[PDB]
Amino acid sequence: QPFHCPSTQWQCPGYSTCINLSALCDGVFDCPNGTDESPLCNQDSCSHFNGGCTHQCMQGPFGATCLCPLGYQLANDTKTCEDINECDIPGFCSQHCVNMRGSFRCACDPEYTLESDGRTCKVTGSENPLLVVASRDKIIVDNITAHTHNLYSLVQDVSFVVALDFDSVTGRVFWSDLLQGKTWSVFQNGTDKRVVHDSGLSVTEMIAVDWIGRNLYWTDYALETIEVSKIDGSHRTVLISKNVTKPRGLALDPRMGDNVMFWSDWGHHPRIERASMDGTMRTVIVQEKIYWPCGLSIDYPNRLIYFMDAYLDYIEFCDYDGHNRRQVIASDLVLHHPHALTLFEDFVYWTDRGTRQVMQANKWHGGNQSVVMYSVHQPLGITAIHP
Amino acid sequence: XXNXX
Amino acid sequence: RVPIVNTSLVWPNGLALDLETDLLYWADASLQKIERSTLTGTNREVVVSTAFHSFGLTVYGQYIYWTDLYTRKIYRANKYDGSDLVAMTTRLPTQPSGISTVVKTQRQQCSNPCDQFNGGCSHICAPGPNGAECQCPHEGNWYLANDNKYCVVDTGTRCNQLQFTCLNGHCINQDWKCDNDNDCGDGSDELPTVCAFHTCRSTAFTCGNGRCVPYHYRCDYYNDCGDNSDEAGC
Amino acid sequence: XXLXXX
Ligand SMILES: *[C@@H]1O[C@H](CO)[C@@H](O[C@@H]2O[C@H](CO)[C@@H](O[C@@H]3O[C@H](CO)[C@@H](O)[C@H](O)[C@@H]3O)[C@H](O)[C@H]2NC(C)=O)[C@H](O)[C@H]1NC(C)=O
Ligand SMILES: *[C@@H]1O[C@H](CO)[C@@H](O[C@@H]2O[C@H](CO)[C@@H](O)[C@H](O)[C@H]2NC(C)=O)[C@H](O)[C@H]1NC(C)=O
Ligand SMILES: *[C@@H]1O[C@H](CO)[C@@H](O[C@@H]2O[C@H](CO)[C@@H](O)[C@H](O)[C@H]2NC(C)=O)[C@H](O)[C@H]1NC(C)=O
Ligand SMILES: *[C@@H]1O[C@H](CO)[C@@H](O[C@@H]2O[C@H](CO)[C@@H](O)[C@H](O)[C@H]2NC(C)=O)[C@H](O)[C@H]1NC(C)=O
Ligand SMILES: *[C@@H]1O[C@H](CO)[C@@H](O[C@@H]2O[C@H](CO)[C@@H](O)[C@H](O)[C@H]2NC(C)=O)[C@H](O)[C@H]1NC(C)=O
Ligand SMILES: *[C@@H]1O[C@H](CO)[C@@H](O)[C@H](O)[C@H]1NC(C)=O
Ligand SMILES: *[C@H]1O[C@H](CO)[C@H](O)[C@H](O)[C@H]1NC(C)=O
Ligand SMILES: [Ca+2]
Ligand SMILES: [Ca+2]
Ligand SMILES: [Ca+2]
Ligand SMILES: [Ca+2]
Ligand SMILES: [Ca+2]
Repeated sequence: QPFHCPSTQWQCPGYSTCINLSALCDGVFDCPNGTDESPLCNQDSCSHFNGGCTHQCMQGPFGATCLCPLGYQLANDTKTCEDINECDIPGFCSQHCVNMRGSFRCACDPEYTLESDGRTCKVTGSENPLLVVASRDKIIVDNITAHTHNLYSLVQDVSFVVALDFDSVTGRVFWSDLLQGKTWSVFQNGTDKRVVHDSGLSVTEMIAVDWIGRNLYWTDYALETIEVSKIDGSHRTVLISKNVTKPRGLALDPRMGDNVMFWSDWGHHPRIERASMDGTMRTVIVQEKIYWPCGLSIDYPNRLIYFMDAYLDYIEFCDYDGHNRRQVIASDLVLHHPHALTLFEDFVYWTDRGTRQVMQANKWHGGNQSVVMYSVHQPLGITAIHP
Repeated sequence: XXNXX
Repeated sequence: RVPIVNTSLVWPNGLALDLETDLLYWADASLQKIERSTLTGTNREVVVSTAFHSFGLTVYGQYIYWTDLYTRKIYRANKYDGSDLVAMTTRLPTQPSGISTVVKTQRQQCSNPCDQFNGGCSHICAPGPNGAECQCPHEGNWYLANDNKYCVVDTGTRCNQLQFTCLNGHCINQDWKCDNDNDCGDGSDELPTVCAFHTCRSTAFTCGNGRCVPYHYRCDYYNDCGDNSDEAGC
Repeated sequence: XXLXXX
């Protein structure tokens, strides 16, 4: 062998010098760094009742070491092994993580099927999602067919579309026109452009249909109200009016267990508000570190409300009560002026009025960022059409 | 644009 | 001259080096990202996924500072993962270009071989990976003659290994160096630069001042050792 | 960009 210490003489790390084997923790620094007097020395051998380790044991030249099986970790003082709480790291398991003694159990909603790995699940349907965005002149729908994005216009007579939402029961796409002051509806195939609201709207920010109760909710910035109406627009009433300054966002959870609504207000003292539909159980859930809140979306399997910010430039989520607030994209220059938000499986899609782009990223950590499309005008609304 | 000073 | 990273760079305006961990940082204006790697360029990674039109870059402590031409500000982020991204300045009236740190503590120091007799080079030397590397001035046509230690005019008259090249282009035989006889005329073959590392033929005699003479030049017709050591100690 | 869409 080339010049080193190939014999049993204990070589110091990185040096061409080796020392006697008796040097180990004998009281005098013998290696240039004193590796013989290692920081991990004077630990009893494993003959000392397994060295106190709760699992498999090692008694190498540097005192002793306790090792743990997969899914376990060492304690601070290396006394005992400790379990990893795999559900305490967000995004580890897509839905419904359960912690075991040394492992984890996962399950997904009846609309999802678990994959080979017991963490990720995908939609059970055979139909790919559609991404619909609202450019000023036209509505642009993206055929999401295995990353083979295909832009095409949905409707032609649009002049200024701001809000977007869809009804899965009838397969229609709803949008509001700012210049016309009307709310429309059409089939996903671009046929049957029929009006639903023809008057009484000034600046409709977002539209959220109630697909269980067949209702239609929307926020009007000029009127400073949250309004509800039948899905065909027959019977309109004002739902929320007390302290509603500049309502922008709106999300719904029509499942009977929840039956809850959320909206965002960016007036003085901006906040995210939670209330049961019909507006009885009204409360504020997010009022800290908020400035110009914009856009809302709900992770239905996990019951998390995703929200965005245009002044602080972040994307966050929290529980229905506002607790467990977490950041997915924060302190990142990628956000300039995000407006609207949309979720699907494990991806999050948002429209940026600054960069004039609609983007994508991991809805748990904000990585895997990519660009969906470039828009000539500011993209205002966005929604994902999928059962 | 231009990668000047 | 070899390339370190060469796959996907477009507009690498900024470059910085961290002596504390021996990692290399750089910034791209078009890709709009700041990347780190080892000095060999193996463990390539992205530190900041969006940095706009960055021009300058500098790492001090735990943060990397870079100026942005598009948004005329100075930013910073954690050197390992790009966290804690904040803007040091407001939007400056003009585009900031170039950035550096003023550090009072002396940086890493190593013994310069050029500090000893100019490292044996003739005009300009710099410390290389193994030793001092000689170099020639920017004006004139030169070539690294005489064991790459001597810069001589490039007239094309390359001369034999059995000869010692002078600054005048004259190649006396290689045995004539450092014998305190100005065989070059201008004393180039007798300068202290070469005599500090030259040595005396085994069939010759070594002078105290570093010169070399054949044995029949000791205690002989005339003194030619330079310090009277040939005539002394016969 | 100002936040007011109008
Ligand atoms: C665009 O999509 C819409 C909605 O699918 C199409 O309109 C109508 O959709 C229904 C869906 O059931 C088609 O099926 C018909 O349903 C009735 C339900 O009672 C049934 O009685 C009929 O025998 C039939 O199965 C219906 O044919 C269709 N209407 C028309 C005009 O064909 C619309 O056709 C689609 N347009 C394009 C561009 O294909
Ligand atoms: C847009 O997406 C739709 C829905 O997935 C695609 O429609 C199906 O595509 C498959 C594969 O080409 C066909 O075998 C089916 O017959 C299609 N069904 C219908 C209802 O058309 C469509 O192909 C996609 N188009 C593009 C441009 O990717
Ligand atoms: C609408 O706004 C007013 C003003 O913020 C609210 O009145 C405050 O309510 C809190 C209790 O949540 C009191 O502690 C404050 O003293 C009240 N301030 C004032 C100036 O009255 C009011 O509760 C809000 N009403 C609704 C329907 O939400
Ligand atoms: C972006 O997506 C890629 C996969 O397309 C992720 O790559 C994984 O990165 C982790 C952390 O480095 C590795 O442990 C995995 O082995 C990688 N898997 C694959 C398939 O490449 C990546 O994590 C995503 N973005 C991030 C957060 O880096
Ligand atoms: C980019 O860099 C790599 C080296 O890291 C180049 O690869 C070398 O290319 C030369 C021929 O030009 C070969 O003789 C070497 O053997 C290659 N080295 C290795 C390790 O593969 C590569 O050619 C460079 N590409 C460009 C565009 O310059
Ligand atoms: C372990 O030690 C570190 C450093 O002292 C401390 O910050 C951390 O909170 C400790 N963790 C536990 C679980 O004790
Ligand atoms: C003197 O000896 C050294 C060491 O052996 C080198 O070989 C040097 O090149 C010698 N000097 C001459 C005559 O070139
Ligand atoms: Ca010792
Ligand atoms: Ca576990
Ligand atoms: Ca902003
Ligand atoms: Ca001479
Ligand atoms: Ca003599």
